[PDB]
Amino acid sequence: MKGDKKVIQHLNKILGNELIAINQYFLHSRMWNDWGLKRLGAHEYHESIDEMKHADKLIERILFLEGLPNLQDLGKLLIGENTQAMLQCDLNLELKATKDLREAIVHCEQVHDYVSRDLLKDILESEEEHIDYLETQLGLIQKVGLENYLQSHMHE
Amino acid sequence: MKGDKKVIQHLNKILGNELIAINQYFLHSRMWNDWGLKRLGAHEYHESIDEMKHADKLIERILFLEGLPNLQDLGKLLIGENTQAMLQCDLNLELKATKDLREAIVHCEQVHDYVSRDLLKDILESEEEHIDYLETQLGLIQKVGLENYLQSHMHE
Amino acid sequence: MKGDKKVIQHLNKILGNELIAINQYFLHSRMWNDWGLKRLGAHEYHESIDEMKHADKLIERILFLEGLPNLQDLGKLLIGENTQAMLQCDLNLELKATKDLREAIVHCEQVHDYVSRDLLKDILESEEEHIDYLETQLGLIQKVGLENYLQSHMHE
Amino acid sequence: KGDKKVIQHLNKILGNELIAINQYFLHSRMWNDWGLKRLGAHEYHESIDEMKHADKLIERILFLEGLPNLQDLGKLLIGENTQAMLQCDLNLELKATKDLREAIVHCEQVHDYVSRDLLKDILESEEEHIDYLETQLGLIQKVGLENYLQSHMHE
Amino acid sequence: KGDKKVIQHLNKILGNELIAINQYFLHSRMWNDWGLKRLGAHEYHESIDEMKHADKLIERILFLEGLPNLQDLGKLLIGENTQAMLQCDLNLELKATKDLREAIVHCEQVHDYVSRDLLKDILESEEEHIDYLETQLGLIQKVGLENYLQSHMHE
Amino acid sequence: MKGDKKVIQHLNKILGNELIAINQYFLHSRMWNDWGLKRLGAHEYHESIDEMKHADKLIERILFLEGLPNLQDLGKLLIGENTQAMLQCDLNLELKATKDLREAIVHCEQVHDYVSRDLLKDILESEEEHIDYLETQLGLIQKVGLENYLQSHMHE
Amino acid sequence: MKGDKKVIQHLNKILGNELIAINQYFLHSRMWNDWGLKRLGAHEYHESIDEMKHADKLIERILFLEGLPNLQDLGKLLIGENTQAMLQCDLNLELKATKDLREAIVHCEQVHDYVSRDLLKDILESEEEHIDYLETQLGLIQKVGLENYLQSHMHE
Ligand code: HEM
Ligand code: HEM
Ligand code: HEM
Ligand SMILES: [K+]
Ligand SMILES: [K+]
Repeated sequence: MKGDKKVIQHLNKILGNELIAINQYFLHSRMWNDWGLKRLGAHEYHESIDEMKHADKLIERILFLEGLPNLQDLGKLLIGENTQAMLQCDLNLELKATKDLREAIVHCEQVHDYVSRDLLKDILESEEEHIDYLETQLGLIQKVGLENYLQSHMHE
Repeated sequence: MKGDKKVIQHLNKILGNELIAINQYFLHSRMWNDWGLKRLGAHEYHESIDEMKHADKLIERILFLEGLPNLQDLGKLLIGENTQAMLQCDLNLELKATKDLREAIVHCEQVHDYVSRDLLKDILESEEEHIDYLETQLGLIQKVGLENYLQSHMHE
Repeated sequence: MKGDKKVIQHLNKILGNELIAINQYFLHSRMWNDWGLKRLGAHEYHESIDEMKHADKLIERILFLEGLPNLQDLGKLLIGENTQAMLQCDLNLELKATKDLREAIVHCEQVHDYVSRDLLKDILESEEEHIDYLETQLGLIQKVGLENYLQSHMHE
Repeated sequence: KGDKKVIQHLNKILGNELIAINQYFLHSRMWNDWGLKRLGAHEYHESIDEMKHADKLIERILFLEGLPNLQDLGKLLIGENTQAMLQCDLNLELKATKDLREAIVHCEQVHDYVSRDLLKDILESEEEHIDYLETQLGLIQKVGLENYLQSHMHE
Repeated sequence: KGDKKVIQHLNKILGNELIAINQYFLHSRMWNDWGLKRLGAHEYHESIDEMKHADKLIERILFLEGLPNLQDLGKLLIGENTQAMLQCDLNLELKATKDLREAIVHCEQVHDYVSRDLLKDILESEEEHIDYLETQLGLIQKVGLENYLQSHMHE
Repeated sequence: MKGDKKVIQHLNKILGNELIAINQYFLHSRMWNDWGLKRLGAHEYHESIDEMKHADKLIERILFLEGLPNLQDLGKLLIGENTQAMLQCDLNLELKATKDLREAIVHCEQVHDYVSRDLLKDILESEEEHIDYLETQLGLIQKVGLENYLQSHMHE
Repeated sequence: MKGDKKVIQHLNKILGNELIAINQYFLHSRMWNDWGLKRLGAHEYHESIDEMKHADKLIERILFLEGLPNLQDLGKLLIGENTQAMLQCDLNLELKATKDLREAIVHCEQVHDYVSRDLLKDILESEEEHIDYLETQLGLIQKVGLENYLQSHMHE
């Protein structure tokens, strides 16, 4: 069902962010595991799985609108050096993702592509919930201190 | 356990191939669904999952060898435009991969990283079964015809 | 709840389109069943049932907004003479349905009937998925050939 | 001891079955290599069924103070494509039923009735396989090869 | 397409397995004929084991675009009696392991690591059988033939 | 089966590193239990059992190759005075056991004792996993603080 | 509880006899397995496990009493060359063990260490059961012949 060219472009833009998130979160998940912070590893792994399912729905929407999914042009992964930096990279990644999501919703509404708008809103509702985790985690590090925070995520 | 720099370099290259395969296999899977060849979409999606598991093991082995897993440098996806071509692309990708894996295995045996070798051997055994599948499909196209082949793949 | 007069007009129009698809899809299903293409007959029956369910929701919203649902006036059924013509008649009916669904959604927005917007967005999601199904059958008729496509739809 | 030429027959059949085992097993795996899994599955079972037949003959040969020969392996008729493989099977299957018919006759002359009834039940299995094989070749004509192969991709 | 001499080893290993399938199946049925059912049953499962090794080798050959050789049946080592039987199986198993070892080195050379792994797992399985055979022979020396045969009358 | 002489000399050397490990890990386990660190005790106990299980497999092999298992010689147990030292002591013992394990594999390969090489790769695999556990624990003391790290291993 | 310097000396002595039995009985078990005497190999395996459990209770007692367990100094494993000698090597080893257990029990009583006496007495009961096994087995070899006796221990 021929889609607007600019809708497919926003869609591929969102898709590209999800592909960054997939590789960033999956590497953070495995770094934390290597370090023995198994609870953070498991939680970051599910974030990456979530971004994958988001990617999948975007790929499907694009193909339906007779666009071409772009899985070739991987942007800049924000790999952090240690736990607090890893969280603060996920968060800045997520703040870029939510901005692009809103701009895409704005266009989808202009061109009346209301079903793609709903797909992006659902993805955005989930990214905001990730921001919440992130914000909450960074504030717990300040309240309980890094040594306690890290101890709490040793075990699952 | 500080491992050979060149072993890490090799593992990071195999990982690089798994990352290509993941995105290529996953796109072909969703293209095949878009076209209603739901049985190819199902097989290809499971070829994609399987390469994601391979990446997971390599990212873990690297991290144990105190290497830095490279998930940033994505190679050329080979995306076909029709079923015979999409299968052929995957078989091309798989052939550069089993080669890179034999090269990687040789070096592991020299520096005596026998555990890294065993993992690469296990991956290579996977990729050789994918090659079996792919060769077999393209042969089925000759033997039964492109139309029957596609027909045999509409329904799961 | 006294609801906007133009909102009710739009909803009745959408209901009118559902009432065509119900009858067009049902006759196509039975036509296909009489020709021995039971798999297409079962699919088209379920498309019909789905339009009935959409009709129910519109009928109920219209009554809540104190309008009068119009089940009296029945548009032109687009009946095909053969399988490929019937698929194309469904597709044409659906493209016009999503035209009107978008126009109706634009209005609900402007007059703040956000809940009526949401029902229509859900219907639109269903209808856009039917368009995907129809375009895919038509594409499969090309890839695998009419005779194979019909053979594939003999048994359930 | 038991009659001598009987043990010579049982050992001719046993040699047939040993040809069949290897031929059907190799065919079966060729079909799987090619992705024709339903033919593979069915040929594998013809292999298994011939192994069972060989088993029962070996047991009877020994009971007759005979010596089972498993060293003298005939010529296998290995086909290069599906229609050839079926015809090779059918050729082998027809020599094997002729040989079986000769053995059975010698059994009835020397009054070895239990060796006969064993050979009959084998010959019943081999006539079943001949029906299967004739049917398959007939279907290739009725539906065309490309279709006949499509119907044996999946199990 | 697989390396020329790899496929020749694989057919070599395959040929030894085909000798083992038959040798073990016949010993098995002689031990049963004699009433040594525990040895019969053990020797049957060694036969079945080699059939699985045969199968995995035919599938690998075909994958490599080679031609599996099931025609050329080598020399079967039969025994007149329990002690020769076990020693024949042991001699075959000793030719078998030498060849496997040779084949593995070629695979390692050309870099066919997957065919190596497969032969390694056959070897592992053949060393196991060698352990069983030496252990059995050991036990005839430790407990005496008449007893070791008593211990393998029943299952 | 008659086996090479310097192969058996190696297995008995690996075996000797296992016999040392059995005793060292069991004592570290029982010490941690007595200090109330029941989680370290439990884990070190299963490390001991694993070494017991490797030893049984090495003995099984030597007797098959008609060597003579050497359970009589027993090198120096490295018994730590504190948790960190006990971890380090295990870690030193493991790195030597892998140094020697590799040397055993090299020779096994060169004389075509391919089954014995497989056993040592497996042992080697299991030892590298213990290194990861050890490296990780020592790292975790840096990250969460020694007080938190011992606290975290009070309870099971 | 600060224990008596000589009680600890006695516990480490018994612990030494148990560390010998472990290794002697284990290797004896595997020897009997290699020769196909599975019943002997199994029963001997359990004797070995039994001693491992005795040794565990000792180390725990030593540590509770604030001594140092001695797992470093291993004595003379008595390895027979055949079934009949293996059984006698075992019998000779238990007889040295039950001497040392009685002297140790005398001393625990002299210093009012009733709990250590009970542990040791429990070990002593067990070793006396092993003696009755061994006495009965050697006597069985007499009444049936080494040939029948070994026949009777081929199968578990
Ligand atoms: C470095 C890249 C990736 C890695 C390491 C990775 C890893 C994984 C793993 C380990 C699993 C679960 C394994 C299992 O099912 O047993 C998984 C599931 C999945 N992956 Fe990936 N993945 C990657 C990239 C992607 C991409 C690019 C996509 C699609 C855009 C994707 C889509 C999915 C989906 C849809 C699932 C199933 C999720 C579910 O429903 O549970 N993955 N991935
Ligand atoms: C003299 C030749 C042979 C004899 C007497 C023989 C006998 C048997 C028997 C009685 C069975 C049990 C089947 C059942 O009752 O379900 C069997 C199974 C089997 N045979 Fe054979 N066989 C022979 C040769 C072969 C060969 C040459 C191959 C392969 C190259 C082979 C492959 C197999 C396989 C894969 C099985 C199934 C094993 C399992 O997974 O259970 N056999 N054989
Ligand atoms: C050459 C020395 C040893 C060998 C070959 C050996 C072997 C074994 C094996 C195979 C098991 C079975 C584990 C399982 O399957 O879960 C076991 C259990 C055990 N071992 Fe050892 N072991 C040795 C030394 C020791 C020592 C020195 C100790 C004590 C300091 C010990 C304490 C134990 C304990 C407590 C168990 C658990 C037994 C049970 O409760 O069932 N082992 N051993
Ligand atoms: K704390
Ligand atoms: K007896």
